[PDB]
Amino acid sequence: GKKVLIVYAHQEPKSFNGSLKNVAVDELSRQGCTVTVSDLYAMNFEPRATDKDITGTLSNPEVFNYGVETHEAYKQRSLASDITDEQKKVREADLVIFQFPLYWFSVPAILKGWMDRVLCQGFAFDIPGFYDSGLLQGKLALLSVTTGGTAEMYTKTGVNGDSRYFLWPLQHGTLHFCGFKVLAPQISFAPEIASEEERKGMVAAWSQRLQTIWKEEPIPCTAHWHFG
Amino acid sequence: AMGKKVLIVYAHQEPKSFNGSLKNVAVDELSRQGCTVTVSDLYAMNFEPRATDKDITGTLSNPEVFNYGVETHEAYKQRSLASDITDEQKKVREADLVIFQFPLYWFSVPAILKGWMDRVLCQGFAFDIPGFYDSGLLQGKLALLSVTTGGTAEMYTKTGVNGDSRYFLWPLQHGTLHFCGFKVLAPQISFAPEIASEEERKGMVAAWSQRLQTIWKEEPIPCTAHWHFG
Ligand SMILES: Cc1cc2nc3c(=O)[nH]c(=O)nc-3n(C[C@H](O)[C@H](O)[C@H](O)COP(=O)(O)OP(=O)(O)OC[C@H]3O[C@@H](n4cnc5c(N)ncnc54)[C@H](O)[C@@H]3O)c2cc1C
Ligand SMILES: Cc1cc2nc3c(=O)[nH]c(=O)nc-3n(C[C@H](O)[C@H](O)[C@H](O)COP(=O)(O)OP(=O)(O)OC[C@H]3O[C@@H](n4cnc5c(N)ncnc54)[C@H](O)[C@@H]3O)c2cc1C
Ligand SMILES: Nc1c2ccccc2[nH+]c2ccccc12
Ligand SMILES: Nc1c2ccccc2[nH+]c2ccccc12
Ligand SMILES: [Zn+2]
Ligand SMILES: [Zn+2]
Repeated sequence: GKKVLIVYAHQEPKSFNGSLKNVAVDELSRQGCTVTVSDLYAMNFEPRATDKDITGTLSNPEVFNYGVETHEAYKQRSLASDITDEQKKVREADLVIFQFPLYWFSVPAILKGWMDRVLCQGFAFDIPGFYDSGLLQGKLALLSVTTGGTAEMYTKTGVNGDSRYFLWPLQHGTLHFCGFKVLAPQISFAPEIASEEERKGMVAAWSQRLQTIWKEEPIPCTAHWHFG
Repeated sequence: AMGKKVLIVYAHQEPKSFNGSLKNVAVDELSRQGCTVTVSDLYAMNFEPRATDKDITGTLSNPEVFNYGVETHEAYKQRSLASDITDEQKKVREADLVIFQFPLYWFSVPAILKGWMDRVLCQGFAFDIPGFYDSGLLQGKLALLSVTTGGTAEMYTKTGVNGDSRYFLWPLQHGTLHFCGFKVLAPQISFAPEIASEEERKGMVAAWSQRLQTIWKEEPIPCTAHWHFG
């Protein structure tokens, strides 16, 4: 009985991200997993980190510090319900898949806000309690990314540099920081110019991999797997 | 000559914050020099971070299947992007220097500002095909990240826990700013104001004030895959 959370950030159901998300739902479910989906755009998820994220009264009214206030709110069960809803989903998940098109070598703002607001201190990490000692230890995480740029453009000698440059902030900076074990990202390069067959090739590749997903080795997340 | 233009894209909730202070020092110094300074205070504007179909005000080209990149590109051409987007582009178009002032969130920009990049820097406006990197459409403009961090300077080196700072900079400076044709000036990184001594804080403010005095004469950094990981 494995739980899976797919955090999904595309505006369009009939999109290539959309298909990757659907396949993952279908395949994983077929194996007896419980798959929950956070369809950020459909939820019209709030990306701004504001004082409205605390329901209670503020630890300090005159000066607002988002980090400090959300920390306190987490422990005191005073965070806004949309945040706590996500946290619950994350908490129960054995695996968290992030499904998104690359925007500016990163996640779309709506998914960046989910990270900013959901992964708060006390919940995803603490001091001490980060990187290997992070609070979400024991959970698995996979980035499923699509790109406009082709694979060659994402090499050490392409116009974009190596892909591990855009993976760093998310995989090390964010996921490893919270204690996740990061599986190899799934990157579908340039589906928009790919052919019908290659697109299906790509969707098929994702489907296949998901079959044996729970047997995979977490990548060694360090400053040697991304720039060397 | 009185009046030459800076846009500060500001991403912090609190006026009395350290970021707030850095923003006011820039406004004050650049104004003292006789520059026009415009500030997009994103949180006060309640700026919309989400890339959605509400960003286009015409009839969609393909209503049955929404493609954000395609639709905004065409909207840009029809001059029918949302006014919030179009207002930001006006500010970018007129500026000679764009400063982004923000606290580091998850080795990157706060979502509200990520939304600004997503929505404001659309195809046809900031880049095209051809017309990116060296031929980016915002060529002839200066850009500067002014970032505050939770981590200490030592924490952001090769041997520190967060790795070299150049890794979190790469996506912003090369992937976004260079891609758009900006000339990128070296980042101002103010490390850990929250836990630094009152003395270290004032120096960080003074150091920023001082750099701004000759900011226009500064040489852009070499935007190279060797500038971040070599
Ligand atoms: C603001 C912004 C910033 C961006 N920044 C970057 C960047 O920094 N780097 C970069 O490389 N790119 C960037 N891009 C481009 C972006 O990443 C790609 O456009 C995106 O990943 C495409 O994914 P998609 O789901 O939208 O593809 P889609 O447009 O949905 O897919 C294209 C085609 O695949 C078809 N398809 C769907 N399902 C199947 C199926 N199962 N099998 C057969 N075909 C199928 C669709 O019908 C469609 O015709 C950016 C885009 C925007 C809008
Ligand atoms: C969701 C989230 C994610 C984060 N991710 C990261 C990350 O990936 N990496 C990382 O390193 N950090 C991270 N942080 C920490 C964050 O970057 C820092 O908290 C932030 O940069 C501090 O800047 P500030 O303006 O908010 O500080 P403030 O708390 O506003 O300032 C600290 C002190 O400076 C004082 N001050 C203001 N003006 C002056 C003045 N003119 N002269 C003297 N003192 C003054 C204030 O009074 C205050 O006491 C994250 C925080 C959050 C909430
Ligand atoms: N901002 C970008 C795009 C926006 C709309 C459509 C395609 C895009 N491709 C990109 C490729 C590399 C960097 C930025 C890109
Ligand atoms: N991911 C981080 C944070 C997330 C939420 C609140 C505060 C944070 N401080 C950090 C300081 C250093 C590195 C990562 C940090
Ligand atoms: Zn790591
Ligand atoms: Zn570059």
